Amino acid sequence: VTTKQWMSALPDTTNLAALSIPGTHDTMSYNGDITWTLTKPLAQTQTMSLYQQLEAGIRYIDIRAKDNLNIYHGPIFLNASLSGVLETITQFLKKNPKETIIMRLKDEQNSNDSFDYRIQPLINIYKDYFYTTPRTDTSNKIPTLKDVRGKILLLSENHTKKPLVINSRKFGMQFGAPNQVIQDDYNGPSVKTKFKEIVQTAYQASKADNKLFLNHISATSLTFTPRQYAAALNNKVEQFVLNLTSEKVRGLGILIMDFPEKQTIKNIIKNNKF
Repeated sequence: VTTKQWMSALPDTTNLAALSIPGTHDTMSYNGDITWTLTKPLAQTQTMSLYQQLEAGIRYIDIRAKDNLNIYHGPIFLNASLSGVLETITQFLKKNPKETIIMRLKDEQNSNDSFDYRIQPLINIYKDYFYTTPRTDTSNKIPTLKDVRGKILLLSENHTKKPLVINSRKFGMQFGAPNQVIQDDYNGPSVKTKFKEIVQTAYQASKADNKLFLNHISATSLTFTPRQYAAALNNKVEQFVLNLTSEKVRGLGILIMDFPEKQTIKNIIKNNKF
């Protein structure tokens, strides 16, 4: 099947936690302002544009923004706006209505509750593309593909530390909620150690089916750039996934990468049973 519509070929009854999903770390860092070009080797995490990543099979995106509604990487403007991102995601879901996108939306300047209010008018404009549940519901249960067809599963991360609530609807869930298991050891780990943590988290994900596993392949170091880590790790992780597929082991969770290759993305998708 085509990477452009791989999820459409899956059963409506399949739970989101029972899948192996390819994702990108700092999705929008493939372009930026003059500061981005000057610090490029340290700041860059992708080569494909948002739209190219979606067509390549990426179903998990990591979007960082500030209350001015622009996309950032710390003090670095990424030449993109949240409205631009939402229109792109929405156009993709309109063209391929059976796919679902998991989106981490982070407040790049955690210190205010103004971000929460600012993004509301924008999200509300595209509410028909967001998986939503009643405000009076704390079940935080992971949905099946039936409930998220052609929709965005939002994972909010901000100062409030609570899910985005607009009116009487709760848009998605909170990033870091009890139903999620996160491996994000980015602070200069050795390749050997980082690989162990990736493998261990993938192993645990395969055994669980009621939790979302966000497994970060990405990392940074003063002496090692995101590009260098990815060149060492993506292939190792790709071979590991290929082996587990032979062993009939599925549902490895969300594998979040920097500079993923078309090949690697396809092999992670192939881990799911069609």
